[PDB]
Amino acid sequence: SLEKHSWYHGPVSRNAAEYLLSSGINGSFLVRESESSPGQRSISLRYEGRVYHYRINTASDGKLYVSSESRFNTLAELVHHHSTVADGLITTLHYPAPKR
Amino acid sequence: SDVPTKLEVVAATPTSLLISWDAPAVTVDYYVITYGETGGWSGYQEFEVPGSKSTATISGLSPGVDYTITVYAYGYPYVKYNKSPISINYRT
Repeated sequence: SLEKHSWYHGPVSRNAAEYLLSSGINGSFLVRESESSPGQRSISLRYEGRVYHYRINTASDGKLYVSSESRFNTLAELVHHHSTVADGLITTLHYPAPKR
Repeated sequence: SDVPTKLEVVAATPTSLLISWDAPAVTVDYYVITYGETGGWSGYQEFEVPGSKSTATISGLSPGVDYTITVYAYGYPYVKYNKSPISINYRT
């Protein structure tokens, strides 16, 4: 049911994510899963004409985070939070990349 | 699932496009339109359209080229509402 989020693109490489963000603006982003390692996810985010990539970390107690101070029970909660405040990211997560 | 909706090429020549879209009910501050050659990893251009408008003209295009055209409602709550910006491809 992750796939039902507009921002969740499933398995996508780092370089393919950059292609999917070529058409983006500041705050264009997507969440991707590794094509090599199941369950390992990243956020790719466009800002000032450059793409930045952030590992989604899993803490020892299962919480998810991109920034250590801000940990979440679910990936959707993490994305909703960082859509409002950058909190370690270079900018906020505002515009889900169209899926291709 | 997209905002805006019904992004269409209304009229075209080999070097220009008139595009239209259907605005969301919620007032939009302005729109940002990007366009670039499909498959390009860079090169894309961008411009702004007032939030009261729902058409734009894209000029200075190359004949025969497939463009990816995307319209963003700037500041619209895409993540909260689970929507995405709308995109189409159009050749020439």
